[PDB]
Amino acid sequence: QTPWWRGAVIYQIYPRSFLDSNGDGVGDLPGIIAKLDYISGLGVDAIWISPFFKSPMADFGYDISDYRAVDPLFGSLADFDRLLEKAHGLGLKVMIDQVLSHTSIAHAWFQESRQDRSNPKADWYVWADPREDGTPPNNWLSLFGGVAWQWEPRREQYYLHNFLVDQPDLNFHNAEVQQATLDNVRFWLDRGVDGFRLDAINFCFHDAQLRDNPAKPADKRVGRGFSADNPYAYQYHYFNNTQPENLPFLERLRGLLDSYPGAVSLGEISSEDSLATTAEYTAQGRLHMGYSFELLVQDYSAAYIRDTVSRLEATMLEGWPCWAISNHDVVRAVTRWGGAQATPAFARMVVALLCSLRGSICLYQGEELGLSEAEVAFEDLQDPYGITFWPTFKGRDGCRTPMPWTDAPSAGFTSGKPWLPLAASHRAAAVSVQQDDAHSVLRAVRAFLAWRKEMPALREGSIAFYDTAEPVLMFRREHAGQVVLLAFNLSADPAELALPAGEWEQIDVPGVELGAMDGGHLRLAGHAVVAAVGRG
Repeated sequence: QTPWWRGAVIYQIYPRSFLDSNGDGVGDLPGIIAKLDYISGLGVDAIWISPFFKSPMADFGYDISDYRAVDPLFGSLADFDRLLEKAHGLGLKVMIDQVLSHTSIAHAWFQESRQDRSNPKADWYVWADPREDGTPPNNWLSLFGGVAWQWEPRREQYYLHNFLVDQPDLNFHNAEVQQATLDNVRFWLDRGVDGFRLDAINFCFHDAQLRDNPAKPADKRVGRGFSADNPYAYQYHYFNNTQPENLPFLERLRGLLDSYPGAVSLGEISSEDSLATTAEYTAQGRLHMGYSFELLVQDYSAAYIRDTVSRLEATMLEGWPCWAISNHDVVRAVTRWGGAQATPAFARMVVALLCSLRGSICLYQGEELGLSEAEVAFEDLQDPYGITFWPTFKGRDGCRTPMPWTDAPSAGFTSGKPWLPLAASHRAAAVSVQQDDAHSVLRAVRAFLAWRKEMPALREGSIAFYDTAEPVLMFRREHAGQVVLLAFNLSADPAELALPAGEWEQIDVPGVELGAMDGGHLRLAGHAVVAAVGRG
């Protein structure tokens, strides 16, 4: 039969900001354990927990100092084991982040490597002599600001960091690094985890020749996790990441995962051509799925969504797609796509729109509540990315403010002072509030997900788009003789178009505004959805 992850809805938890269970203002693993009943009650198929491993928190967990340990800020390894058991009991699968491409500077491996050029781990990180004039070896810049090379006086060499100075890149050309990486993944597989979200998976290998990246003209610059005005955008990223040698390494990773039937891999993939790289990385015998930033950016239109999903479908044959519209790195889609005054109708519509595309789905904590982006004041800024680029890019704190459980000042998230302040917008839309109003976003999302559970064409079916003029996105999902037409109004204004050829019958789609089809014409209010079945 078809794997559990094919079409699954994955709930991304950002642990720092989900539920604080001991009053220090920072979410923790016992808070997740306490809300596993709520998450299961959403109707999602799995959770993905962002990093909770031992970390100085310079990149809030993505700088890992011990790959096999839980940071005391979040709890203990025993806490994680209990979380696994409880989630499996409710029928949830549990995926965790794996950050394979770089470590914290505080990692024992880097503390050893950096000491001299001769120690047993000297070649485990990406070390390079200065140029003859003392400067970094090439023109690579960090995504998070400044050059990608940091001086180490103990070696009279630079080390590479694509991300923060505190995140030195591992040298995957080294066989011992590849083996140690696989062994760490095996450790978590041996605790029973169901899979892994693979952070920055195309960054594992760099070009050993250290070739300069070519310049990219201003009219070609396109941001994916970075602004087109970030200096990083001024280069074609051909040599600092996405190297051919990563392909046999993925095949090693997959071989390991094959030894644990049911374990799944989901790569985070952002490259010069993210869709093409996703297709290559999910070819047979490599990663099971990948997601990219293509639906995580400003572009929002029927033309854009149709063209993006169509190009991936044409490019990716053997892989299974995975789509997301919000996560811990981007402005929440409700605000990013809906604007400053996005209505709850828009929130419910965009979640149904996401879950009606072909592929597995990542749902970020709070999308089920329809939450808006927070406004983080300068004095509250935590994310180094935002501190570096303030004020033209304000960083990622706006989507990392705490989950609103109740409408109290602390929103039930913490008994102390939260590490980031609650958006005021959020406590008016808290879980405890939406849990009562039967017209809330939360109840509509649960209804849509339970409705989707009974529609195999939405979960496994193929997809085919109609060439519609703006603002309607219309397509077919098809599985097992069943065919399902869906039409979404992406605008807040009413719209009308001719129903496509064939014999179609309207079925009600819970949770979203209902548009009407009469004879051969469809007319949808703002952010309305028509779902029909093909009777013929």
